Amino acid sequence: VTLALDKDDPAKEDSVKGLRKDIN
Amino acid sequence: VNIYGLTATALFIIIPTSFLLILYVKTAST
Amino acid sequence: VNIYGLTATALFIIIPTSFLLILYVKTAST
Amino acid sequence: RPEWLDGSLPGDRGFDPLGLSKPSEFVVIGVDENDQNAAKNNKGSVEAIVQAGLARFRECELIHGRWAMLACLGALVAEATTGVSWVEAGKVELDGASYAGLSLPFSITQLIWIEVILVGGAEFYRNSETNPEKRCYPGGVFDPLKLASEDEERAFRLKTAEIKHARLAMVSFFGYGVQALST
Amino acid sequence: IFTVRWLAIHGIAVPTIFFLGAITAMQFIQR
Amino acid sequence: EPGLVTPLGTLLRPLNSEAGKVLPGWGTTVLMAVFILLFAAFLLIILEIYNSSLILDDVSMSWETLAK
Amino acid sequence: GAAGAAAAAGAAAAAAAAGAAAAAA
Amino acid sequence: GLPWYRVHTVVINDPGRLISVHLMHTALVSGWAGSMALFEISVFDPSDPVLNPMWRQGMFVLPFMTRLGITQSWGGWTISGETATNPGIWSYEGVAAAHIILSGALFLASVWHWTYWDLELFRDPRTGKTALDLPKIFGIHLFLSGLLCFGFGAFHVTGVFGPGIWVSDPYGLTGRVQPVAPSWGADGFDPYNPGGIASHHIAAGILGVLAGLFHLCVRPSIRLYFGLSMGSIETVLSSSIAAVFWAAFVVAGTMWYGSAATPIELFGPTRYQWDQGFFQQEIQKRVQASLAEGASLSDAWSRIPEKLAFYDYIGNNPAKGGLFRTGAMNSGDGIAVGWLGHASFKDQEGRELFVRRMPTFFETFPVLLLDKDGIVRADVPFRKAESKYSIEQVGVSVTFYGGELDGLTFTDPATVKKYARKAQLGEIFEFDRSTLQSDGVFRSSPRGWFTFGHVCFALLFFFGHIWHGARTIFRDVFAGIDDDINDQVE
Amino acid sequence: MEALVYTFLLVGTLGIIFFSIFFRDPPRMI
Amino acid sequence: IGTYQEKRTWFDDADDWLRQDRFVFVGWSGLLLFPCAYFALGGWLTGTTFVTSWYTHGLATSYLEGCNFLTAAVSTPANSMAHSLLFVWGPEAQGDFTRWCQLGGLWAFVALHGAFGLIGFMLRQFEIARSVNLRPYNAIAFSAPIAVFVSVFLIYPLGQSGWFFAPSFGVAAIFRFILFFQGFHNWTLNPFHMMGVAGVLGAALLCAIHGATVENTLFEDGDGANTFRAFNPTQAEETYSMVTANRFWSQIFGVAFSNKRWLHFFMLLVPVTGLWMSAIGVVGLALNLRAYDFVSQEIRAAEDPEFETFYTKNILLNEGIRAWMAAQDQPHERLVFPEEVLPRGNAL
Amino acid sequence: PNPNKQVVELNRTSLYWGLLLIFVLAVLFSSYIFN
Amino acid sequence: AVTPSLKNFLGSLIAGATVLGGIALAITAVSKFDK
Amino acid sequence: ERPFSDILTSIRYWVIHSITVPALFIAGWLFVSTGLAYDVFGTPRPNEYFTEDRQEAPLITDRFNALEQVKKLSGN
Ligand code: CLA
Ligand code: CLA
Ligand code: CLA
Ligand code: CLA
Ligand SMILES: CCCCCCCCCCCCCCCC(=O)OC[C@H](CO[C@@H]1O[C@H](CS(=O)(=O)O)[C@@H](O)[C@H](O)[C@H]1O)OC(=O)CCCCCCCCCCCCCCC
Ligand SMILES: CC1=C(/C=C/C(C)=C/C=C/C(C)=C/C=C/C=C(C)/C=C/C=C(C)/C=C/C2=C(C)CCCC2(C)C)C(C)(C)CCC1
Ligand SMILES: CC1=C(\C=C/C(C)=C/C=C/C(C)=C/C=C/C=C(C)/C=C/C=C(C)/C=C/C2=C(C)CCCC2(C)C)C(C)(C)CCC1
Repeated sequence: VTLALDKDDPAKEDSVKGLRKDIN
Repeated sequence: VNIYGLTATALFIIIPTSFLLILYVKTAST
Repeated sequence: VNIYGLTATALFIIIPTSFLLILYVKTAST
Repeated sequence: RPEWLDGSLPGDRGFDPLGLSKPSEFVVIGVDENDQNAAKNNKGSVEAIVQAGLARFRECELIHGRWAMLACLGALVAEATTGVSWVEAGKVELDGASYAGLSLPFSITQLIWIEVILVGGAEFYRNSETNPEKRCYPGGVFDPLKLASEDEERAFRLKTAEIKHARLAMVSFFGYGVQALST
Repeated sequence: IFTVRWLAIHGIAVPTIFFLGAITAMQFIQR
Repeated sequence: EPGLVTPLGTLLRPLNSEAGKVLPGWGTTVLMAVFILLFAAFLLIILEIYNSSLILDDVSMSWETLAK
Repeated sequence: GAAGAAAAAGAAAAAAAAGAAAAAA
Repeated sequence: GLPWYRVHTVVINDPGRLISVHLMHTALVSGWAGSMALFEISVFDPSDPVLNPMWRQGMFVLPFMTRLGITQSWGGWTISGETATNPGIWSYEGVAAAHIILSGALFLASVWHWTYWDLELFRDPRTGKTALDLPKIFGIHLFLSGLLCFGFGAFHVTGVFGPGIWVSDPYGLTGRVQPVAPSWGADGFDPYNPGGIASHHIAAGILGVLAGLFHLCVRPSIRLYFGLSMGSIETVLSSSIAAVFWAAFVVAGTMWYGSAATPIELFGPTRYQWDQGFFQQEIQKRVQASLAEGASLSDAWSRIPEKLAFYDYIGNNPAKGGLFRTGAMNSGDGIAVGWLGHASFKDQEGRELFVRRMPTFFETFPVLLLDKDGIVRADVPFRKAESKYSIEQVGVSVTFYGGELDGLTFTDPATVKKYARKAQLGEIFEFDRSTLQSDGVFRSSPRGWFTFGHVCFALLFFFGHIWHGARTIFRDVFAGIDDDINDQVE
Repeated sequence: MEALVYTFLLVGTLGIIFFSIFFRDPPRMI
Repeated sequence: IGTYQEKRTWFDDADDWLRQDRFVFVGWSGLLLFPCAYFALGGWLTGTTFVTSWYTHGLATSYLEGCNFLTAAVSTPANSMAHSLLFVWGPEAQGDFTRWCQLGGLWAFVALHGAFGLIGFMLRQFEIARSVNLRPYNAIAFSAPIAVFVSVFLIYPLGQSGWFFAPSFGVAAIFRFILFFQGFHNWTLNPFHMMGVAGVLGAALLCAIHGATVENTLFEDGDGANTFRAFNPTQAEETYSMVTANRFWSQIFGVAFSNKRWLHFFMLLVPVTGLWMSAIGVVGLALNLRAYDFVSQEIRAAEDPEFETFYTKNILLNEGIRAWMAAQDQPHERLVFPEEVLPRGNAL
Repeated sequence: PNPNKQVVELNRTSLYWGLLLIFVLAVLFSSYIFN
Repeated sequence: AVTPSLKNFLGSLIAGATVLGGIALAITAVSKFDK
Repeated sequence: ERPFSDILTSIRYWVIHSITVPALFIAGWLFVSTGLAYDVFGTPRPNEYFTEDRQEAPLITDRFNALEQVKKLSGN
C-alpha cells in the first residue's frame, strides 16, 4: 500500500530517506 | 514557591551582598 | 524538609557567619 | 660532511641529515619583572651569550642497542625452542609460566614486584656514575675478558664491534614492530 | 601610479562605477 | 636569603634550571611552520569528513558506522 | 541593447571631443 | 590596594603559591565530581533502563562514568538491566568516593604549598630570583600528557588492560561496554566509529610523547621567545585558554551532533535524529520487513522494541526544551510507563492517513492528517464554522497496533482528536504526572544541557583569551602609557 | 509568596537608590 | 634590534614594509583583513545586485530581479545543504560558479570571509596599538561585535538544522530573522536579550549624555560663538569643567561621575557587557533553550479561562507568527496549511 | 614573610554598583527561577 | 579509492597554496626591489 | 605629496576620469543590458521563473545531487 519513503514524506518530509536520491 | 528558587534567590542575594560588605568595611576603615 | 527549616538553617548560618567575617577582615587589615 | 665529530669515537662517520648532536650556541634572556608595586614591568633583555651533548648521546644509543641485542637474539630462539610467537608471550605466560618448556612457580603479580626491584635497582645504579666514558664503557665485573687493556683510540677498532651490531638490532626489532600488528 | 593608496581607492571605486552602470540599466528593464 | 631545600626539590632541580636560555636566530621555527600547516591541513581533513564536504568511500559518516 | 550602446558611444565620442575642446584651449 | 577583580594576581609572581592555588581548584573540581555522583546515585531510579534511562532522569555525570566502563553499583543494580554479582571497588559509589578522598588529599597538599611557598626549586640558579623554565615545563607536561593519552588508548579503551568504552548499535538498542580495536584506515576518522577513538589516543599519544621529548631538549628560538613572550606565566595562560575553548567547541559540537564518544543510550538522541526521521525510518523498515515476509499488522508492530519507539518521540528530542524549564526530562511529560501502540488513521473512504509530525521549531503546531501521496485530507480546524477538512466529516478513525491498546479502535471524534495531537509528538506513550508532579511541557536532555554550558563557556573563554593575550603583549603599558608618546603621528 | 519576594527585590533596589544618592561617597576636590 | 644584533632575515625586510606609516596601514593583519574584508563587502554587493535566491528560498532578492536596497539580500542556502560549507570546489557546487551562486554558496562566501575579516580587523587593532604603544582596549571592545557575529551567524545555525536559519545579509532579511525569533523563540522574553537591550540602549544614553555634558560644561577658551575653534589637541588642561559637570548631575540626577577615567571605562563597559550577555542568549537559542514559557502562568491560564495577562497575549501572537509565516518561511518542510487550521481572531 | 602581599579595596561607589548589580539580576532572573 | 570530492579538496589545498603563496610572494617582491 | 585636494582640482585627473569613468559606466550598462548578467550569475530572467513542468517555487531538497537538480529546476 505505502512505501516506507512515502510514509516518511507525509509525516516528517525532512527525512534522510526523503531527501537523498530525490532527483526523480 | 519551589524549595530551589526561594533559597536560590536568598543565596544569590546574601553570598554576594556580604562578600561586598566584607570588602567595603575592610576598605572604609583604612 | 519543610520550606522553613531548610532556609532557617541557611539564614542562621550565613547572616551571623558573614557578620563575623565583616568584623574580622575589618580587624585583620588594621 | 659534519665537522663536530669524527674522532675518538667508534662510528667515525658524518651520517647526520640534521645534526642532532650539533653543539649549538645559547643566549640567556633575563627574567621579566612581575612586581605589581612597580609602575612598569619590562619584557626582559638579552643578558649573556653562552658558547656551547655528544657524550650524552653516545651513552643513549649504546643502551638502546644492547637492549635490542637482548631482544632480537631473544625473540628468534624463544620462537625456535618453545614454539610460540614473540608477541604471544604474556598471553601464554599469564596462563602458565614457563621457560624452554619448564613450568615456573611465579604469579604474574610477583613479576611486577620482581622486575621493578631487580631491573629497577640496577637501573638506579647505572646513572650513579659521573664519568661519560665510564658511563658508556664501565669496568669491573662487566669486563671479565679485559677489553680495557686493549686500545681503540688509534686505527684499532676493538670497540667498534658492538656498535654496528647494536644498530641493525634496533632496526631488526623496528622491523619486528612493523610486522607485529600489521602483518 | 600603482601604490597602496592607488590600490585602496580603485579597489573600491572601479567596481562601484561598474555596478552603478549595472543598477542604472536595471531601472529601465521593464520586464 | 636562600630558599627552602627539600629532597624532592633537588631531584627536580635541573628541570627548573635553564630558564631564559634560547637558541639564537630562528632555530626550528621554519620546522614548526611545516608542522603547523600540516596540522592545519589535518584539521581540514576531519572538519570536512564530519561536514560531509570531503567524501571518502571507505567511511559511512552516519550512525550506521555503529553497525559495521 | 543597440540604442543603449548608440547613445553610449555618442557621449563616448562627445566627451572625448568636449574633453579635447578644452584640451585644445 | 587591589580592586576586587585583581585579587588573584598575587600568585603571578611566586610559583609555590601557584601550585597551592591550582591544587585548591583541583580539589574543588574532583570534590564536585564525587559530590555530584553521590547526588545522582541518590536520585537515580534504575528500575526501567528501557523506558526510563539515565538521560531521561536528568543524570549529567552518570553517563560519563558509564561511558568509560563503570556499569555496576553497590545497590545491586546495573545499567544494562541486571544484578551485579560483584560490583568491585570501581562502582559508581566507589568512584564517587574516590573523588572525595582525592579532594581531601589535594586539599591538604594545597595547604602545604601555601605555607612552604619559598622552595629552592622555584628560584633559578645564579640569579636567585623566582623563575620558571616554561619551554621545558611544557615539555614535561606534554610528555606526561601523551603518556596518559597512549595509556588510555592502548590499555583502557582497547581493553588490553582496562575495561573499554561504550559501544552501541546504530539504533540505540543493544549497547554495552566492550573493548574496541583501533582502526588505522580512513575509517578511523569517521567519528561514529569507536575504533577511531582508540586509534586516536595511540597515535596522538605517541606523537605527544615524541613532541614532549622535543620540548624537553630543544630550547626555543630567541625571536620566537620575545614574539610569544615566553618569559611570562601569562602567555601560557592566554594560549591555554585558547586551547580550552577550541576544545570546548569541539566537545560541545560532538555532543550536539552526536559521536561515538557520545552514545544515545547514555545521553539521549540528537535533534538531527528527530528531524531526519532516523528512528521513524527504521521502525518502518522493520514493519515492512514483516509485512513482506507475511504477517499481520498487529503481529508486526508487536515485534518492534519498546525502547526503539521511545527514541521516536519529540519529548526526548534535546531541542524541545527551555532555558528555565529545569530538571529531569521526566519532570516535563512524566515518567514513561508503556508504549501505548501505533496510531493508524483511516477515513470513511478507506484511505490511510499520516499525521504531519511537529517540527523541532514549533512550540505549538496544527495537527494535519496527510494521505499516502502527501495531500492534507483531515485536520483539527481552528475555525469550525464552515470547515471542509474536519475529522468529524472526513470520518477519521484510529486503530492501534502493538502496545497497550493493541487491536483497539476509536471512532469517537473527541477521542480521535486526542490521539491525533499525541501522534504529532511521535510514538504514543502512557505517562504518570503524579509520581513527580510533572508540569506538562518538555525539557531538554543532558545532551542539550552539556552543549549549552560548553558553548557558553567556550564563548566566555574566547574573551578570556582576548583579555589575557592582550595583557602579555601589552604588559609594559598595563598601568598606562608614557608621557612622550606623541612621536607616532606625522 | 513569590509576590512577597518580588516586592522585597523591588524595595531592596529602591533602597540602594536611596543610599546611593543621600549617602554617596562625596567627591573631594583638589 | 633585539639588543644582541643578529643579521636581518627576510622577515625583518617584510615586517618593516608591512608596518609602514603610509596612508592606509597594512601590517601583518592586513594579509588577513584586506583580502577577506574586501570579499565580504564584494560578495555582499555582488549578491545583492545579481545573485538570485529563487532556488534556495523561492523568493527574489537581487536588484536585477526587482528588489531595492531594503529587500535585496545575499540569502542563506537551502535546508537541504545542512551545514555544508558550500565551497565552490565542494561536493554540491563542484566547480561551477553559476550554480554555486544559485545554491546559495555565495552566502557562506560572505559569512566565512566576513568572519575571518573580523579576526583580521581585531588583530589590526592589536597590531596598531602595539606600534603606537597604547593599551589594547579598542580590540577588547570589538570582542563584543565578534561575540554577536559568531553567535548569530555561525553558532546559531550550527545548533539548528542548517545554514538556512542563519540571517541572510540584507535589510528586510535581517527583519524576518528578527521576526523569526519573536514568533519562534520568544526572544524578547529571554533575559539575555533584556540585558542586551539595557546595554545597547544604555550605551546610547551614555553616548548622548557624555557628549552633551562635555559640550555644555566647556571652558570659555575663545572669544567667538564657535566653541569648536577654542581647542588645540596638544593642550595639557581639560577642555570642560568636570567639577561643574559633577555638581550639575549630582543635583539633577542625584548621582554623578566624579572620576573621568571611570566614566570612559563605564562607556566602554556597558555596550560590551550588553552584547556578551545577548550573545549567550543566542547560544541558548541555537539549542532551542528558549525562555519561552512561564509554566506557572500557563497552568493557571489553562485552569482559569478568564486569566489574561500581557504575557498570554504575547504567547497568542507568537502562535500567529508561527503558523502564518512557516508555509513560506520554511519551504523545505513542504507544509500546506488549509486556511481553517491557522489561528485567527474575530473578523480579521 | 611573603613579599607578594596585597590588599583589596572597595570604595562605597563600588559597593553601590555591586549591591545594585546583584539586586537587579535578582529582579530580572528570579521571575524565571520561580517560573 | 579516491573520490572526486577528495580530488577537488586536494586541488583546493594546491589552490590555497598558490593564493597564500602569491600574497606572500607579492609582499616579498615589493620588500626587495621596491618596484 | 598629493593630499586629496590637488588631485581633484587638477585637470590631468579629469582628462583621465572623463574617459575611463564613463566607459566603465557603459561597461556596467552593457554587462546587464546584453543579458550577460543573467548568464554569469544564473539569476532567472522575468520569463524564466516558471517553466511548464512546475508553476511553484523551486525546492532544492537534496544535498549531494543538487548540482544536476538545479539544472532541472531552472529548465536549463
Ligand atoms: C587519575 C585519577 C583519576 C581518574 C582515574 C578519574 C576517572 C574519572 N573521572 Mg575524575 N578527576 C580527577 C582524577 C581522576 N578521575 C581529578 C584530579 C579531577 C579534578 C580535575 C577530576 C575531575 C573530574 C570531573 C569533574 C569529572 C570526572 C569524571 C571522571 C570519569 C570519566 C572521565 C572522563 O570521561 O573524562 C573525560 C576526559 C577527557 C575528555 C580528557 C580531556 C583532556 C583533553 C582532551 C586533552 C587536551 C590537552 C592535551 C594536553 C593536548 C595534548 C595531547 C597530546 C598532544 C599530548 C572517570 C570515572 C567525570 C565523572 O563522571 O565523574 C563523576 C566528571 O564529570 N573527574
Ligand atoms: C591515524 C590516527 C588517528 C586517528 C584515527 C584519529 C581519529 C580522530 N581524531 Mg585524532 N590525531 C591524531 C591521529 C589520529 N586521530 C594525531 C597524530 C594527532 C596529532 C596530535 C591528532 C589530533 C587530533 C585533534 C586535535 C583532534 C582529533 C580528532 C579526531 C577525530 C576526528 C573525527 C571527529 O570527531 O571530528 C570532530 C572534530 C572536528 C571536526 C575538528 C574541527 C575543528 C573545528 C574547526 C573547531 C571549531 C572551533 C573554532 C574555534 C571555530 C569557532 C567556533 C565556530 C562555531 C564559529 C577522530 C576520533 C578531533 C576530535 O577528537 O574530535 C572529537 C580533534 O579535535 N585528532
Ligand atoms: C556545565 C555544567 C553543568 C551542566 C550542563 C549540568 C547539567 C544538569 N544538571 Mg547539574 N550541576 C552543576 C553543573 C552542571 N550541571 C554544578 C556545578 C552543580 C553544583 C551547584 C550542579 C548541581 C545540580 C543539581 C543539584 C541538579 C542539577 C541538575 C542538572 C540537570 C538539569 C539542568 C537544569 O535544570 O539547568 C538549569 C539551568 C538554568 C536555570 C539556566 C542557568 C542560566 C544562568 C546560569 C542563570 C544565572 C543568572 C543569574 C545571575 C542568577 C540569579 C538568579 C537568582 C534568583 C538565583 C542537567 C542534566 C538537576 C537534575 O536533573 O539532577 C537530576 C538537579 O537537581 N545539577
Ligand atoms: C583558566 C581561566 C582563567 C584564569 C586562570 C584567569 C586568571 C586571572 N584572570 Mg582572567 N578571565 C578568564 C579566565 C581566566 N582568568 C575568562 C574566561 C574571562 C572572561 C570572563 C576573564 C576575564 C578577566 C578580566 C576581565 C580580568 C581577569 C583577571 C584575572 C586575574 C585575577 C582574577 C581575579 O582576581 O578574579 C577575582 C574574582 C573574584 C573575586 C570573583 C569572581 C566571581 C565570578 C562571578 C565567578 C564566580 C565563580 C564561580 C563559582 C566559578 C565558576 C567559573 C567557571 C569557569 C567554572 C588572574 C590572572 C584580571 C586581571 O588580569 O588582573 C590584572 C582582570 O581584570 N580575567
Ligand atoms: C528602608 C529602605 C528600604 C529597604 C532597603 C533594604 C536593602 C538596603 C540595601 C542597602 C543597604 C545599605 C548599603 C550600604 C550603606 C552604607 O554603607 O552607608 C554608609 C554610611 C556612612 O556614612 C557616614 O556614616 C557615619 C556614621 S558611621 O561612621 O557609620 O558610625 C556618619 O557620621 C557620617 O556622617 C556619614 O558620612 O552609613 C550611614 O550613614 C549610616 C549607617 C547605615 C547602616 C546600614 C543600613 C542597612 C539597611 C537597614 C535598613 C532597614 C532594613 C530592614 C527593614 C526593611
Ligand atoms: C578533609 C578530608 C576529607 C573530606 C573531604 C571532603 C568532604 C571534600 C568535599 C568536597 C566538596 C563537597 C566539594 C564541593 C564542591 C562544589 C563546588 C566546587 C560547586 C561549585 C559550583 C559552581 C562552580 C556553580 C557554578 C554555576 C553557577 C554559579 C550557577 C549555574 C551555572 C554555573 C555552573 C556556572 C576526608 C574526610 C575524605 C578525608 C581526607 C581529608
Ligand atoms: C563576489 C565574488 C568574487 C567576485 C567579485 C568581487 C569581489 C566584486 C566586488 C565588487 C564590489 C566591491 C562592488 C562594489 C559596489 C558598490 C556599490 C554598488 C555602491 C553603490 C553606492 C550607491 C548606490 C550609493 C548611492 C548614494 C548614497 C546612498 C550615498 C552617497 C550618494 C549616492 C546617492 C550616490 C570573487 C572573484 C572574489 C570570488 C567569488 C565571489
